[PDB]
Amino acid sequence: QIQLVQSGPELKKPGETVKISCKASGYAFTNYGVNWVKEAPGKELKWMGWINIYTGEPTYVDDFKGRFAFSLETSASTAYLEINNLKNEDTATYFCTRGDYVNWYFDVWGAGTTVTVSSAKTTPPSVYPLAPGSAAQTNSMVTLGCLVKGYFPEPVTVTWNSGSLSSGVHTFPAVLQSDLYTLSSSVTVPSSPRPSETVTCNVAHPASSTKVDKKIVPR
Amino acid sequence: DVVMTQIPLSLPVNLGDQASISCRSSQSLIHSNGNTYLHWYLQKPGQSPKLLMYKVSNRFYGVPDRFSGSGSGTDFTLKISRVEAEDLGIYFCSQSSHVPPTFGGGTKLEIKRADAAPTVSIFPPSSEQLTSGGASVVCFLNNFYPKDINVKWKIDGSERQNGVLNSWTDQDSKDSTYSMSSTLTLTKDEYERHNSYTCEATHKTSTSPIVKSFNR
Ligand SMILES: CC(=O)[C@H]1CC[C@H]2[C@@H]3CCC4=CC(=O)CC[C@]4(C)[C@H]3CC[C@]12C
Repeated sequence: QIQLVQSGPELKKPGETVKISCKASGYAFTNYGVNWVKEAPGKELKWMGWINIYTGEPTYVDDFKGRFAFSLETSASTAYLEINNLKNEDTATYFCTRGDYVNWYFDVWGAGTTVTVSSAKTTPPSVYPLAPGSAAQTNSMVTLGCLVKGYFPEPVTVTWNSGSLSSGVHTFPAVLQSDLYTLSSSVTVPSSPRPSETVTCNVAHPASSTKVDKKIVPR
Repeated sequence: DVVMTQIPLSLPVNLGDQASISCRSSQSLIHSNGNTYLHWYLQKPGQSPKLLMYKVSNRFYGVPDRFSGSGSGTDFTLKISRVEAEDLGIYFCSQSSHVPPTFGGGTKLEIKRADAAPTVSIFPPSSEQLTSGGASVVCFLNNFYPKDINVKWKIDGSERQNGVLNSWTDQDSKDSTYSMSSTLTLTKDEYERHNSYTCEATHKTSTSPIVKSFNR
């Protein structure tokens, strides 16, 4: 396929140097430019610079100019972004686009490289069991969940009864009380199944090699 | 930089319906060379933009009969004709008529459904949470439509905002309702010095609030 293929996701403590490659195969590299585009957490898909290959000169929008460094190795077809001394706010996903000289669009984009800049060290989570302040018969369903809190890094994988409870579960996105993450999940079961039959939340956080099974026990 | 602005943010649609996205611009996009560089990207879930339409009205290739576009200078509009399972995503308009090419916000093409108010559940803080110090309190507001709700956390009666970290889910592919949940955190004893903790949800489908609770 004619595609720009880019490198792995990475994790950098601030004040560091990360270098993103982007390799063009299947197309005449010299004939289009590779434009870098940024996706910040729910900020602007903002444009960074451009590297024109017939010359090897870069243009920058003013913001990233200079601290951000594009580069090239044409007999390899690969493009480069280096971010030096990355701030925390240098946490986004970075994309490279084949940009065209004729109608001026961006038509082949690569998957993106996520850079996570954080000071944190990996901690395993605290899975905590959430069972209900004895609401009754709230109609005919019970809802319990787990609060797997305080982990670094993402991801964790939550499940219940080893995967046997899926309609009903709703794991909500991971948010950041102070450097680490907090995550939680909900399973709604029929009222004759809890506490008759057991409900366990199983959470594994791979970047620490921990699995915690928490059985949801009445109160 | 040239500002590009979109309306709506979420566009609820009935699959098989008509659907129209609209986009507008700060400066004008007609160029010294009598050309308009207004292009439209679509970003499907956790993925990469794919150019759909260029220079206002021309599609890219692959792209089908269903897509279309128009307008000039300051104002442009896209339109799908029979919106389908395969068209939902964010939808970005950008301009290349200027420097720096600016991107434009987006509108997700979500699904519209008959409404639902949120099933809520207050859960007290646990043995171990307490044995570590710290006690999070959690309200799951669940399976509701539509997206806007919001959660007061009344604490005796006087309300609160330290701690309350809220999080939300995307549209439940299986039933199109949403879910959301706030976690209030209080130290084990900012916790052990109050009765009555109540998250209060306000959402369209009840003129009244919808308030679960428990007494410490
Ligand atoms: C070849 C290429 O990648 C294209 C894609 C988008 C294009 C730019 C879009 C903005 C623009 C407006 C101009 O009138 C000067 C040229 C520039 C600066 C274009 C130069 C060529 C670009 C960078």
